[PDB]
Order: sequence, then C-alpha cells, then structure tokens
Amino acid sequence: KSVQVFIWLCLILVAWILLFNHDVKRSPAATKVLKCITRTLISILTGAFFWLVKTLLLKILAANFNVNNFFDRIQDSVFHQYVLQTLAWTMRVLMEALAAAYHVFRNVAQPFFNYIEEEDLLRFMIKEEVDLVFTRKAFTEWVVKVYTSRRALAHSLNDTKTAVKQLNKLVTAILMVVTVVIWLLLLEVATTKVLLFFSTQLVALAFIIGSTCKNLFESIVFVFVMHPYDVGDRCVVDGVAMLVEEMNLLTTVFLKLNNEKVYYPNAVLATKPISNYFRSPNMGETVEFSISFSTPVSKIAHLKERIAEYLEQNPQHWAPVHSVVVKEIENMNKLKMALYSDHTITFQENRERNLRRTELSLAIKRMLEDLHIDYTLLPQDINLT
Amino acid sequence: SRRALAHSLNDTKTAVKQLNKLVTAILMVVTVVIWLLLLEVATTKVLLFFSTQLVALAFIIGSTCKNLFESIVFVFVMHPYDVGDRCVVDGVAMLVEEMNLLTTVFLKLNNEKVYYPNAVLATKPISNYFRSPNMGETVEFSISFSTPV
Amino acid sequence: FQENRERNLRRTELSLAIKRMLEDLHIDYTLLPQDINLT
Repeated sequence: KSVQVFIWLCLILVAWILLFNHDVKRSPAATKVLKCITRTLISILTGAFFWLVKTLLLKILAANFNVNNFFDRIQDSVFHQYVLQTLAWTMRVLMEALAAAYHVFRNVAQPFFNYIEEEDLLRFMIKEEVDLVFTRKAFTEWVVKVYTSRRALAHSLNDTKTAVKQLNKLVTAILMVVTVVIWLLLLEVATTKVLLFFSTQLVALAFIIGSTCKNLFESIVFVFVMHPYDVGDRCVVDGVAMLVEEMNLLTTVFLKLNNEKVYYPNAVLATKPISNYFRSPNMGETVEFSISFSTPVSKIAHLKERIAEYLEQNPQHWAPVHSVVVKEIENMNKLKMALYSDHTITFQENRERNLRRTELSLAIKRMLEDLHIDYTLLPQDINLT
Repeated sequence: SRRALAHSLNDTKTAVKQLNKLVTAILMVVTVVIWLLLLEVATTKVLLFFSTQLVALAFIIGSTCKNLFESIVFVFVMHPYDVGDRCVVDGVAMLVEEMNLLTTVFLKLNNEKVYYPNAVLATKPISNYFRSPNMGETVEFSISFSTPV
Repeated sequence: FQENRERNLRRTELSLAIKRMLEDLHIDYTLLPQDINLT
C-alpha cells in the first residue's frame, strides 16, 4: 500500500509538471500560485518518501522481533491446535490467541487407563503425530504449562506491538513536523533574519532535548538490538532476580521474588550486565556442609557413593553428572565440603527450584547422619587457680 | 576442540556479516545522497535545513555510534578471547558464548546466562584461562607454633 | 583452569592427600590455654 500510494502521488506530480511545463505565462499572478502549488506537491512527495522510510524501518524492526519470537509462538500455536484436536496468517493467529482442562483430559482418556489412550489419539490424529506430541496427571500438568507458555507468548507479542506502536507514534510526530517545516521553507514565507532566529532557536531546542533523545535512543537500541530478555522471563540485575513485566521504550517494569513492582530506566539497564534464566541452559545447584578434620577417608568415599546413588536414582530432578570437593581446611579441625549437581530445569521455576534444593539438602543431611559423620569443636585447655 | 573451532569461525563470520550489513547500509545511504546532491535537486535554504538536521542526527546517534565503534575495536583489535574460552571478569569466571558486535553472551559456572555490553568490557581488565599457561594451585593449612622444625 | 571440574577434583585430591600426610606425621593444632580463677 505504501509503494502504491507513493507511485500514485509521483505520477500525479509528473502529470502536473508535464501540463504546466509549457512556457505559457497566463498571468504574473498565475505564476505565483503555480509556484506555490508545485512547492506544495514536492513537499507532500517528500512527506510520502519519509512515510515510506518510516514504514520500512518499522517493518524491519517487526521482522527482527518475528525472527526472535514468532518461531516459538507458531510452535506453541501448533502444539495447542494438536492438543485441541486430540481432545501473516501465523502472526494473526498468534495475535488472536487448569482444573477444567485436567477434567476434560481425564474424560477423554478411557476410564481406568493411567497412560494416554492410543485409540483416542489415533481416531483424532495419526500415530506418528500422536507420538511426536507425546500418567494423566503429567499430561494435565504439561497442558497447563503449554497454556501458560502460550499466554506468555501472547503477552510478549502484545508488548512488542505496543512498543512498536509508541515508536511509530514518535517517528510519525517527527516526520510530520519535518514535513510541515519543509513545506513552509519551500513556500519561502519567512525573511532571512527571522529564519536565522528560528535556526538558533532550533539549535537551542536540540541542545536541550538532545540529552533525553540520546537516552531514548540508547534505550530503544538496548530493547531492540540487544534484546536481552522477553516478557515473562526471570532475569537477574545487580544480583537480585526479578520477572519482566512491561516493555516500554524508556522503562521496564519488573516483579521481584516478593511480588514487589520495580521500575528501571532502560538507559541505565544498558550499562549494566543482564542475566536471563529463561534463555539459560539447565542450571547448576550447590550445597555446602562442614565436617570434622578427623573423619576417615573411608567415610568420605561412602558419602560420595551415597550421593552418587541418590542423584542417579532421581533422574527426574537431577542430572547424573555431579562433583564433590573440599574447599579448605580451617585450623585442621573443620573441612569445608561442597556438592555440585544440575537440575533438569532452570531457575525460572523459583519455587520448584527451592523445593528441590530443600529436598536434596534434607536427603544429604539424612545420608550424613546415617554414615555417622560428625563435627567437633576444638578442645579447650583450662588451668584452674 | 574442532567443534569449538567451528563455532568460533561461525561467530566470527556472523560478526563480520553484521559489520558488513551496517557498513553497506551507511555506504548505500551516502551513495544515494551523493547522487541527489550531484543531480542538484534542492535549493540552498532547504539544503541548509537538511544540513542542520544531519547535524542533529549526528549529535543524537553519535553516542551510540561511539559505543558501537569502541565495542568493535575491543572485539577485533584487542581480541582478548575466543568462543568457548573460559574468562574471568570482575573476579567471576564465565565461558564465552556469542560474539555480537554490541554485546557478548557468557555462561557462569552455574550455567547461568549473562549479557555484557562490549563497550563496558573494554574498560575492564579481562583474564583468559584458555590462553594462559599451566596454572598454579595453592592450599592453606594451619599448625601449632610448638611444632618441631 | 579451563577444565574447572578437573581442576577442582585434582585440588580436592591434593587437599585430602595433604590432610592424610599431616595426620601421619602427628602434626597438631591447639587452642591457647585459658586461666580461670574461681570465687
């Protein structure tokens, strides 16, 4: 549509030029109005060109956001469509997009059949599709997680579109003001001295508003170019973890682990390093405990074996790979012990992370108690008088 | 090591491609404006207005362009690390992940993903384990003063 | 230190070895004695 209107207007301009190109001086007054009309036509042509470049910039930014998120958005949409069947166009579908779901899934599944009913899936989709898509409770939890992910994707799309809309509003404002001032200058309405006074006033306007414009440009470069996180991602800034809430071009809204709302200037964030749990691989855990220096090495080997068996017998929570080390020896009485193991998830699920860590710590405490590993204070020599 | 080398080559090529895209953009805009000026299409006053608007565009975008140029100078000229190298920044060890011209992605020892502005890294000192020689170890223990020599 | 896990495992092994060697030699640490006057 943009190129269509542009070519229409340029054809209008060239047609006007061809008709009046002939040297036919109807009247001196006619020449003045003809010059004014020509200047206005070329001014609106420049305005249309500015509109074209504006829409090109906005569309390339939208395409970058698409290459960033729309792939996962379409994947989630396809997964939701497949789940519903068992129980551009993609952009439009994404924009359009608990207990009840679990009850519906249970009703669909055959009574007294914990596993997913293959017959029901076969009647609704192909066997290969059902296998690719694939305990009723686990299926319900996965469906709830997929619904939450789709809601988060929709919120992220809305945030991106709102940021793009605000950027479009700002760019359109500057474009319109530039177009009107260009039309005024081409009409040649002001004298030289007044034009110089306007020039120095524009220089002062620049000197003043340019600091905030630089801040704004840095913020949008951080938001779009760097693009460190999406809406709903749990991120750490200056050592404190939060959750992304909004995507304003000049600020970002965060929720702390206590649900406290926070506001951060995007320019300030650009200077700081940013960490993202959602985009990170499976995260690592660490537990610290202390034991006496007199502990035999055999007990340490037994503890290592118990840790290994406990970690390998719980693959749904912990990866088999793990390490146990000694940090330092204090006064030849205390040994500092550290365990390292990786979850099957990231720190995005903070509550699940903490529950799993508590379970692992209690398990390690029980294993240490079983092995009779003890800690002791250094004996004190007292001389009476 | 071969996989890491391939990843490093891909990261370098992607950084070069982004740099090429940016340079091509500025080159194309400069070429079209040069063509317009040589065609002599605009009047003097409109040209002066365009000149002051370009001056304002410079005043605004030049801070970010300076940051970008510092970042690319740090990435290419200084070149302190490669992809997959384990480096220490501000006392914390990490692993290089990506080689963006304006940012670098790191993985901490807990596998946590981190983002650092390349301009900020340029100001800080950087340590690299991969490029370092065989490293030294140290162990501390305490004993009584009455211990015989 | 690129192989952080191997580095830490080797350091732990060395620390345990040093602990065993110190225990064999009967090298000990002691707190300073405290003088107490009853009333």
